[PDB]
Amino acid sequence: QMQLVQSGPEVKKPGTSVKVSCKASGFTFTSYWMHWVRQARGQRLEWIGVIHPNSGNTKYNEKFRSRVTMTTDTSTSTAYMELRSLRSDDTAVYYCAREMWNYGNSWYFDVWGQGTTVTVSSASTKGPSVFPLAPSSKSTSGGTAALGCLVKDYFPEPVTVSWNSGALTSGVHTFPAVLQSSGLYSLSSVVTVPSSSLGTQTYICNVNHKPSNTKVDKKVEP
Amino acid sequence: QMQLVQSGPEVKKPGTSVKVSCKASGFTFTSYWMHWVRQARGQRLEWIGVIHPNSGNTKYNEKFRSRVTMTTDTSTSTAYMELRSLRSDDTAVYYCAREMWNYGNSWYFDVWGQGTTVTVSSASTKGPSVFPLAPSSKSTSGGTAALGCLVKDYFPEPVTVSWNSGALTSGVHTFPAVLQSSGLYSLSSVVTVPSSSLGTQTYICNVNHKPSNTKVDKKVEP
Amino acid sequence: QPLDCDDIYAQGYQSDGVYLIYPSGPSVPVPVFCDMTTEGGKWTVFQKRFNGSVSFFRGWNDYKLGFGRADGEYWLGLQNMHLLTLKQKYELRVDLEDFENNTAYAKYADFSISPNAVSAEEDGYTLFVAGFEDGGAGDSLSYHSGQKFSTFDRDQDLFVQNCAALSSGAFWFRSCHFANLNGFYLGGSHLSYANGINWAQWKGFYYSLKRTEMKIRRA
Amino acid sequence: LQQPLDCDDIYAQGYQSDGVYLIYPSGPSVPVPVFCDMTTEGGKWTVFQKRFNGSVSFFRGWNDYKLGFGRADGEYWLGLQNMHLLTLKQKYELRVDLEDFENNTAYAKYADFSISPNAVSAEEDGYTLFVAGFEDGGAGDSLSYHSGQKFSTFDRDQDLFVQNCAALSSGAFWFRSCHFANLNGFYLGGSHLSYANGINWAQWKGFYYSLKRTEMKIRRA
Amino acid sequence: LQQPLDCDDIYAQGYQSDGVYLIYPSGPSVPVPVFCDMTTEGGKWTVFQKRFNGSVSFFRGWNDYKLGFGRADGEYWLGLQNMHLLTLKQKYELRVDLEDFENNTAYAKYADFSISPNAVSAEEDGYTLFVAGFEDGGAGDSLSYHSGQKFSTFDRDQDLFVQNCAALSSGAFWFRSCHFANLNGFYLGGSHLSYANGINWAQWKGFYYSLKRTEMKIRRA
Amino acid sequence: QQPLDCDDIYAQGYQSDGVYLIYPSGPSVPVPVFCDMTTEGGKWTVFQKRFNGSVSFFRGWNDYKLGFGRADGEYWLGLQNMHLLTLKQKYELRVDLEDFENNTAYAKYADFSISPNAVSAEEDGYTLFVAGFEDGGAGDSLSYHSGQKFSTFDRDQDLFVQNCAALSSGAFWFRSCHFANLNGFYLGGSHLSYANGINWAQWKGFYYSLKRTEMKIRRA
Amino acid sequence: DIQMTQSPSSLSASVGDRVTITCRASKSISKYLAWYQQKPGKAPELLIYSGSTLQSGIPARFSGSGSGTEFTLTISSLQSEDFAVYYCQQHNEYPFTFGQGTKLEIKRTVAAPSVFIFPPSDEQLKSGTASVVCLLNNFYPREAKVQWKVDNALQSGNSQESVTEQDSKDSTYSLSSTLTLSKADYEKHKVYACEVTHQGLSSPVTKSFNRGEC
Amino acid sequence: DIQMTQSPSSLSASVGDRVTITCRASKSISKYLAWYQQKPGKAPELLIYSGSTLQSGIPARFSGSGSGTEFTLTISSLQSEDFAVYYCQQHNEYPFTFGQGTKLEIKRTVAAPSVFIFPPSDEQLKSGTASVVCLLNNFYPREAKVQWKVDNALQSGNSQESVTEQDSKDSTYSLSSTLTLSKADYEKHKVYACEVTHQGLSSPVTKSFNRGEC
Ligand SMILES: [Ca+2]
Ligand SMILES: [Ca+2]
Ligand SMILES: [Ca+2]
Ligand SMILES: [Ca+2]
Repeated sequence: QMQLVQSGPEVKKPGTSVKVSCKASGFTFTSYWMHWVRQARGQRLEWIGVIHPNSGNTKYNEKFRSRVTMTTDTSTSTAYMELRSLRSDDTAVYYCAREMWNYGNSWYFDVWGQGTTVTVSSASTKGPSVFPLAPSSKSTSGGTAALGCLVKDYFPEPVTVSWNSGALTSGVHTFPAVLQSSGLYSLSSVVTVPSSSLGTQTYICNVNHKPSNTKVDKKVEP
Repeated sequence: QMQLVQSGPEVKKPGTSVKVSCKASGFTFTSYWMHWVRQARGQRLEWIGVIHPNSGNTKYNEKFRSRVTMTTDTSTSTAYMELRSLRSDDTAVYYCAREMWNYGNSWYFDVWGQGTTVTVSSASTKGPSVFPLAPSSKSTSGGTAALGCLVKDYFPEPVTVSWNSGALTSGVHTFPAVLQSSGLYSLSSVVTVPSSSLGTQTYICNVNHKPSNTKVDKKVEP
Repeated sequence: QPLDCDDIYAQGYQSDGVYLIYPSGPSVPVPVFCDMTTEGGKWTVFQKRFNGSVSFFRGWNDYKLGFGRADGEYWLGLQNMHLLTLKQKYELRVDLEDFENNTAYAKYADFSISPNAVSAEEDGYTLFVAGFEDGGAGDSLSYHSGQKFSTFDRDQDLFVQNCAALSSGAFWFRSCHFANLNGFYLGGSHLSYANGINWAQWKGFYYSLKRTEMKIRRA
Repeated sequence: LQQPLDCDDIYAQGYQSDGVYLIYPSGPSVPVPVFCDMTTEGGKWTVFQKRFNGSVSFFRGWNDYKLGFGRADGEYWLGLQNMHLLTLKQKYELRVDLEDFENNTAYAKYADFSISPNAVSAEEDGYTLFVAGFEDGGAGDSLSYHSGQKFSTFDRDQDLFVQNCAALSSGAFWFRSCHFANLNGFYLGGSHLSYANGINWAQWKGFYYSLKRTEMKIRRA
Repeated sequence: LQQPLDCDDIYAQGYQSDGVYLIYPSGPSVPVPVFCDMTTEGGKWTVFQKRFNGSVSFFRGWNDYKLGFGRADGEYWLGLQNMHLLTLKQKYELRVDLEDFENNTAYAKYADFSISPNAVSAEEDGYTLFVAGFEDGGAGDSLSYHSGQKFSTFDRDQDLFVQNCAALSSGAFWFRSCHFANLNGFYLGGSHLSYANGINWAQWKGFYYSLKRTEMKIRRA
Repeated sequence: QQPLDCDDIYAQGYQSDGVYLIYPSGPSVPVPVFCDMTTEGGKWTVFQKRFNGSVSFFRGWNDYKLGFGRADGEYWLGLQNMHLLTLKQKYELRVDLEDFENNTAYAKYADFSISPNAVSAEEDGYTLFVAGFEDGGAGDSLSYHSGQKFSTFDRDQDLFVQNCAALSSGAFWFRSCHFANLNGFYLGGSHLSYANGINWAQWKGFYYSLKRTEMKIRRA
Repeated sequence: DIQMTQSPSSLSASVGDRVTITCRASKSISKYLAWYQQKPGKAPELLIYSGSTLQSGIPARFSGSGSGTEFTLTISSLQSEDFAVYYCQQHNEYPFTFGQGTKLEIKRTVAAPSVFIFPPSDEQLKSGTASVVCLLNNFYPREAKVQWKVDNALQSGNSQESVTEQDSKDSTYSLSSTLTLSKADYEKHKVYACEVTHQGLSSPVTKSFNRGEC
Repeated sequence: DIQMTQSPSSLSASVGDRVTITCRASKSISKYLAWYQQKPGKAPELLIYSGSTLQSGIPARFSGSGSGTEFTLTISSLQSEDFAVYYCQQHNEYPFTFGQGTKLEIKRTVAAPSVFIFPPSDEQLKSGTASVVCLLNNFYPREAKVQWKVDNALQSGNSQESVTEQDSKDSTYSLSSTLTLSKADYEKHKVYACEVTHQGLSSPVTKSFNRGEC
C-alpha cells in the first residue's frame, strides 16, 4: 500500500547535524514530488522545502536555506533531509509528504509519513529520580483519595509509567512531561482509589527510562 | 548511501593470483566508470585501470597489462579486479573508486571504497613470541619509568596489544610493526608509569594473533 | 518524452523558463517558455510580447510553423498548438498589462484549435473557446470563437476587406476583432483604429498594451 | 499507454457509442479524428467518407484528397494516405450506406477492401482501389467496375479515358473509362438532366439522380 | 512496444512462413511492406529486389529508385532510402539468388553489406554500395567490382564513365566504368545480341544472357 | 536506450575515439559522427572535419542544413542536427587547427549554441552564439561572428553589400566579412588572394590556408 | 509573508451538530486553500483542497467554501471520528504557510475538579529540593487556573503545569501543577496552598497543608 | 611519463594559519589537476578538481589555483580536521600519475625525547636471539636519529626503527629502535648504547647499559 516509512527518532546537541530518511513504497517514487514539513508541538506547521527524485531539483523555504539539504537515492526509493546546524528551537516532529497531481494547482499533500520526533538540547542522557506522592487523610474526599509518583529530572524523552505492573488502569492519569529550566524533563502520574482500600492494598508505580536503561519500582505509603 | 564495499585482506604467495571484489550500493552501478588504484605504504599511488559495467570496455595502465584483468557482475552490482602473477613489491592497499560525471574532463574519483590490504610474501603464518621489556632503576627518569612487550617473529599482520586487559591506556604507545629480513613482522608496545607504583601495581600486556589463534598474556617485573 | 509542459511538472521541473517538449513526436522538439508560477503553474505559453522588438505582422507560414525566441517574444506556431489541443483537453489564460502598472487577465475553460478536424490546414485552424471565467479584463475571445486564423497572406475573415491587413496583425478575425493580441506594438494610446495590441473590453480599441502572453494548461 | 489504430480496437477499448473518436493510423505521435458507426450491423465501423448536408464541397485537389479534409462531426474525407495505412496493416471489409430524397435506404458490402495493397509506395502505384467478393444490399454492384484503378483528380488524371473523367464528373474517384459510382460528385440535390456528375450510384438510382446522404464504412476483416 | 524494423525481428515475433510482411525501417509512423524469405538458409531474409515475371520495368528514374516501386507480392524494388535505414542501424549480410531459363540455380553471398555507411546524408553520398568478403555459390563475384560506387540512373549519372552507363545498360545500378552485374537491366528473357543491357551477371552467364529470376536478400549480421 | 550526443556514448561505456551512432532527432533515425574521446578528457562530438582538402566545402544552403560528407574523413554534420543538440543541452566549443609547419593551435568557448531557444531555426537563420572565450594557441575569431546568421551563395544573410560567402569561397556566419573561414577553399598554405581559404585570422592571418581543421562539441 | 490565522482557537460541540471553522489570510490568496485533519500522534490527513473540493474517500458531510481572504470549513453533522485538530494551509503561493490549528473537542456537562494537594516526600527533601504538586482530577471545560500561595503570598515563575488530553470514557480533563522550590526555601515558610479557579466553581477553591503537620 | 612531485615533503603548522602545498608536473599538464585528503587508515577524499574547482560539501577555505607545470593548494585558516596527508593527481592524460604525498602535521612546543634503553629479557636469550630496544618517548619535531654503539663502535644494517603517528592529546611523537643480534654476538661485547640526535639537544644523548649490570 502507499506508505512512507520515516527514520527513527534522534537526539542531537546544538550545532550538530541530523539526517532523516524517508522510504517510499506502494507508488513509483520518481513520479511524484516530495515535501518536508515540521510540526513544533502546539505550534504552526512549517514547510521546509520540496524535491523531485527523478530530476533532483529542489526548492527550499527562504529561512531554512544554507542549513537544510535534500537528496534522493533512486535505487532504494528513499528521500533524505538533513539539517546542518541545529538550534534548540528546532525540537519538533518532522514529516515527509507526497504532493498529488491533479490537473491544476496541486501543491497539497495527500500521503504522509508518520513523524520523526527530533529533540535538540545541550542536556546529557540522565536517568529519573522517582519520588512518591503519598495520600493522606486530608486528601481524602469522601471515600476516594488520590496518590501518585513524581518522575523528576530525566533526559531525553520518553519514560513509561505503569501501576502494579499494568494491573491497575482505571482512574490512572499520566500527565505530559514538562521541560524544566534545567534542561531535564519531569512528569507526574496519579491514580484515584477508594480511601478504604489504602490499608490492605499495595500500590507500586513502575518507571522505565530506556534511553539511560533504568528500571525502577517505587512503593507508596501514607 | 553511496558506498563501495571492498574485499578484506588476503595473503598470497609470490607468483599466485589474487581476486579483489568491490560491491556498489546507493547508485546505479551501470552508469559510472569504475577505477582501481593501489597505495603502497608511504609511496606513490598507482592507477591500475578502468572498466565500465554497462559495456565492459576496459583501459589499463601500460605496466600492468597482461597481469591484471577486470570483470563486472551486473546482477550483483559488483566490480572485480584480479592481478594474475604476483610480485613481492605488489604488496599494497588496493582501492576501487567511482569516476563521477561532470560535463567535462571528469576522470577524478569522488567515491572510494575502504581498502583491500594485499600482502604477498613467501613467509608462512607463524605465531608471535612475546618478550618482556623490564623496567630498571637505570631506565628511570625521576619518578616515571617505562616498560613494554616485544612481540617478535609473527606472520601475517595484524596483532593486537593491550595492557591489563585494556584497563590501562594513558601513556601507552604501540608502534607500527616492522618487516624483518626473515619475512616475519616484529613490533614493540611500551607504556610510561610512575616508578613508585612498580611495587604494588602489576602490568600485563595481552597479545592476540587471530590469523594463528594465539592469545598470550605476559607479565613484566624489574 | 514530455509533449506538453504539465508533463514537465511531473518530470520534476518547476522553475519557469525555457523547456523542450515533443508535441509532434520524439523526432523533433520545439522550445517554449512555461509559467510554473501563475495559479499553481503548469502553463504552456504559445504567445509572448513585452519588449516590442519582434514584429508580429508576419505571414501565414511563419504563424503556422512559429517564429521568435522562447526567451523573449515569440509565437509557438499554429501547427504545434493543434497537436497539443488535438490529443488533450486544455484550459486558456491570457495575461495582459498596460503602461500604468496594472495587470488583468481572462480565463476560458475549454480551448482548442480546429477540434475534431481531419486536417487543420483545410479548416483554417479554427479557434474554439467555451466557458469563460472573468479576471481583470473582459471577454473578447468569445466573439472570435469559430473563426479561422487569418493573415495578410490568407484572408479567412467574414469581412469584404482584409481585416488582418487593417489591424496590422494576425488573428481569428470575424467582421473584425475585439482582440488583436498580434497587432502592431504602438506602445500606449494611438489615434489609429484597432490596429495595435488591443483588448477591446479592457482598454478599448485606441490603447496598445505593454505586455501580453497567452497560456495553456491541461484540462 | 496503449493506442487504438482503427475503430474496431475502440470497440475492444470498451466504447460502443457512435461518435467522434481518436485513432492512431500513423503512430502514437499524431492521431487523426474519425466518426465511427458502432450501431450498424454490429458496429465497429470506421467511416472514411460522410456526406449529407452538401455544404462541404468535395471537388478538391489531389493534395486535399491525399491528406484528408473536413470535419469528423459532419461531412468529411479521411484522406487517401490514412486509408492506405489502415488497409496496409490489416485486412478490411467495406460497406457503403446510401439514402435518396424519397426516404429509402440501400447499401452494398464488399468482403475484401484495400488501397494499393502490398505496394511499396502508394504514390507510385497511384493508390489503386481493390475490392473482391460482393454481398448485395439494397443497391447494386458499382465498385467492382472500379477495382484496380488509380485515384484521379482534376490535378492528376489517372483514368483510362482520353478526357479527364474526374473533370467531367465534378468529383474524385478511381475512374476507368468513367464511373459507375461517383460518391464525390457535386451535390445537385435530387434529379438532374446532366450526365453522371452528381453523387451517383448507377445501379441503384442511375446516372441522373443525386443522393441525399452518403457514407463509406470500413471494419476489420 | 518496439516495432520490427527488419525481418529477422519478424522471425522472433513468431512468423516463419515466407510472404509479405510489414517492417518499420523509418519508425513507428509509417510501415513499408516487404517480402521475406524465411526458407532459404534458415530464413530471416529481407528482400529488397525481386524479378521473375518480367512485367515490372526496372528502367525507372532516380526518384522511383530512392522511394521504392512495385508490389511486395511480385516484382519490386524496396527503395534505396529504406535500404539505407536498415544498413545504417544494423550490420547485414547479402545473398543474391539467380535462375536462368535452363532450370539452373546459382547464388553469391557477401558477408558485409551497406548503403552509404557512415555517411551523414545518403543522398549527398549517392547511396554508395559497399560489399565485403564473398563466399562463392553458383555464380561468381560480380558485385565486388561495384563496391564504393554511387547509385546511378538515367536521371543521375554518377558512374565513372564518360557516357551514361545507366542509360546504355537499360537499368540502374552502382555503375563504375560499367557493370559486371546489372540486376535491374531490361528483362530480355534469355540470350540477346545486344551488349550488357539485360539482367546480366557477368561471371555466371556472361554479358549476352539475361536471367529469368533474380532477388537480392538481406539478413542481420 | 539511445545516446543522443557523444557524451552519452562516454556513459554508455565507449571511450575509443571513432565513428559512432547518436540519435539527435530520435530513436527513429540515427546520424553517424566521429568523436574525439581523447582530447582534454574526451566526450567531443565533431561537427566539422577537414584535412585532405578533397571534399569541397563550397556547398549550398541546403547541403549545409542537412549535412554532407563521411563521418570517417572530412564532413559537416549539418546545421539542423547541430541545432537539435544545442537546443536540448548546453554545450562547449573547441576548434583544433594545424598549419603546414607541424604546428597545432586551438580555441575554446564556454557556451556554444545555434539559434538557441528559437521556435524555428529556419526563420532565425541558424544564428551562431558564443560566449566566454578561453584562449589556446590560436586567437579569438568566433566572438566576432556571434549573433550572425549562416550564409551561403544561395542565401546571403551577411551584413555586407556584397555576398561575403561568394567572395570567401565558403560558408560561415558572416558579418561584414569573416575573421574565421573554416569552410573556405583548401588552398593548402599561403595564397595571394584575400580571405578565401581555411583561415583563422588571429592565428595565421588572412593569407594562410590551414592543413587540418576540426570543430568539437561537448556537454556544458 | 502570507500568515494564516485560524478561528476559533478551540471549539467544543456535540455529535450531530453543524460546526464551522474559519481560516483567515493576511494577503489575497485566491481560490486555492486546503484543510487537514490530524488525529493525536498521527500524520495529518487531507480533507479539502483548492478551497472547496474534497479528496476522494472523505465523507460527503465535509465541505469547504470561501475565496479571497476568508475561508470556512463546515461539517453538516459531526461524528465520533470527526473530533481532532484541523489545520489550514496556504496553498496559493510558494512561501507555504500553515494555520494555527483548531481544537475540535466533544462537549459534555460541566464538571468541577476534585482537588488534591501532595507535599514533598521525605526522600526528596534529603536531596536538597522540594516539589509541591496540585492535582485537579476529572473536570470540564478545559479552561482552568491554578495559583500557588505560600504563607498567603502569591507565587509566579516557579510553577509548571501539564494537562492530559480529553478522556475517552467520560471526556473530562485532568491537570497537574508542580511548584519546585529548594530545601532551604521550603523550610523557611509554613503554609502551602494551591488556589483553583474553574467555571464550575463560584469562588476559588483552596487545598492547603502546613509543613510538618503530618 | 608525467611524473608528479609534491613539495614540501612534510609541513608543520598550527591552527588558523594559512598553508600552501604545491604539486609540480614534469611536462605540461594543462588546466586539469585534482587534490585529495587522506586521513590515516582511511580512503582518500576528493577536494579540488580541474585545477581550481572544489567538490560539493568541501569547506570554502579550500581553494586551488595554477596551470601548466606548477599548481598550488591553499587553506585560508587551518582547523583540527584539516591535518592529514594531501595527494595531487595527474588528471589530464591517461597514463594517470599521482603525487608523492604531503604530510600536514600540527605544530606544538619543541620537546626533547625521554630516552629509555631495555636490555634483552632472559627468556629471549635462551632462544638464541637477542634484541636491544631504545625508546624515545614524547618528543617534537618528528625528525630524530638513533645510532647504535656496541663497545663504542657504530652499528648499521642490523637496527630497525618505527615511529608512532602524532599523538592525539599532546601531539608528540614516539620512536622505538630495535637492534637484533644473535646470542653469541651479544655475549662477545660488553657495553651497548643508543645515541639519540635531536633538535632539542646540543650534542647527542647516550643511554647505555652493561650486560648483567642490573
Ligand atoms: Ca475578407
Ligand atoms: Ca485521361
Ligand atoms: Ca557518366
Ligand atoms: Ca550581402
